[PDB]
Amino acid sequence: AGAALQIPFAMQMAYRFNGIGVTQNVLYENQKLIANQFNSAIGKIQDSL
Amino acid sequence: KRVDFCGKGYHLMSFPQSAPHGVVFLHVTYVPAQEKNFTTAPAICHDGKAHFPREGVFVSNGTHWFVTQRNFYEPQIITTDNTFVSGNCDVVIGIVNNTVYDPLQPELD
Ligand SMILES: *[C@@H]1O[C@H](CO)[C@@H](O[C@@H]2O[C@H](CO)[C@@H](O)[C@H](O)[C@H]2NC(C)=O)[C@H](O)[C@H]1NC(C)=O
Ligand SMILES: *[C@@H]1O[C@H](CO)[C@@H](O[C@@H]2O[C@H](CO)[C@@H](O)[C@H](O)[C@H]2NC(C)=O)[C@H](O)[C@H]1NC(C)=O
Ligand SMILES: *[C@@H]1O[C@H](CO)[C@@H](O[C@@H]2O[C@H](CO)[C@@H](O)[C@H](O)[C@H]2NC(C)=O)[C@H](O)[C@H]1NC(C)=O
Ligand SMILES: *[C@@H]1O[C@H](CO)[C@@H](O[C@@H]2O[C@H](CO)[C@@H](O)[C@H](O)[C@H]2NC(C)=O)[C@H](O)[C@H]1NC(C)=O
Ligand SMILES: *[C@@H]1O[C@H](CO)[C@@H](O)[C@H](O)[C@H]1NC(C)=O
Repeated sequence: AGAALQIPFAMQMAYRFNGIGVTQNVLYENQKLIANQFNSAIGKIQDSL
Repeated sequence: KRVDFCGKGYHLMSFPQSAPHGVVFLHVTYVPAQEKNFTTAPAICHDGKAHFPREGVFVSNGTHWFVTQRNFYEPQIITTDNTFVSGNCDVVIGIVNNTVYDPLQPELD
C-alpha cells in the first residue's frame, strides 16, 4: 500500500489476531505454543510433498 | 477493503466516466508518507499488571512512552482509558516498565 514499514513479527501476528476478532493478549500469552503449532504445520507440508 | 481492487493505497472513493465502448474509473486512495522509526513494545508492566493498547501501538521517542494510532503518528500519554489490563507481567516476551496514569485519583487530590 506504499513503502515497506518494519514491525516485529509477533506484533504483526497480534494485529492479525485482532483482524479476526480475538484480543491480542491471547497471542502474547500463547506465543510459544502458537509458534510450535505453525512450525509443525509447515513441517507437515513438505512431508506430504 | 479488498486490496488493490480499487487502485494502490487505501481506497477512499471512486468516480466513473464513460468512454467509447468502455468505462474509466478514477480511484482516489490514501497513501502514507514520511515515516519515522521508533522503539516499540507489546505490553507495559505497572503494579505487577500487563497493559495492552486498546487501539494503537506503544512507541518510544528515546526516553518517553506513548500510544499512537497505527497509521498516522499522533502520540498520547498512556492512561487507563488508553489501555486494558490482562494478567501479570511475567508471561509476555519483551514487556517494558512504565507508569500508567489514572485520571480519577489526581482529580481527587
Ligand atoms: C490447547 O491445545 C494444545 C494442543 O495443541 C495443548 O498443548 C499440548 O498439550 C499436550 C498435553 O496433552 C502436550 O503434550 C503437548 O506438548 C502440547 N502441545 C504444544 C504444542 O505445546 C494445550 O495444552 C491446550 N490448552 C488448553 C488450555 O487446553
Ligand atoms: C520525547 O518527548 C518528550 C515530550 O513529552 C520530551 O520531553 C520533555 O518532557 C517535558 C515533560 O514531559 C516537557 O515539558 C518538555 O517540553 C519535553 N521536551 C523537552 C525538549 O524538554 C523529550 O525531550 C522527547 N525525547 C526525545 C529524545 O526526543
Ligand atoms: C531482540 O534480540 C536481541 C539480540 O539481538 C536480544 O538481546 C539479547 O537479550 C538477552 C536477554 O534475553 C541478552 O542476554 C543478550 O546479551 C542480548 N543480546 C544483545 C546483542 O543485546 C533482545 O532481548 C531481543 N528482544 C526481545 C524482546 O526478545
Ligand atoms: C521492571 O520492574 C519490575 C518491578 O520491580 C522489575 O522486577 C524486579 O526485577 C529484579 C531483577 O530482575 C528483581 O531482583 C526484583 O525482585 C524484581 N521486583 C519485583 C517486585 O518482582 C523488573 O526487573 C523491571 N524490568 C527491568 C528490565 O528492569
Ligand atoms: C530507520 O532506521 C534504519 C536503521 O536502523 C534506517 O535504515 C532507516 O532508513 C530509518 N528510517 C527512517 C524513516 O528513519
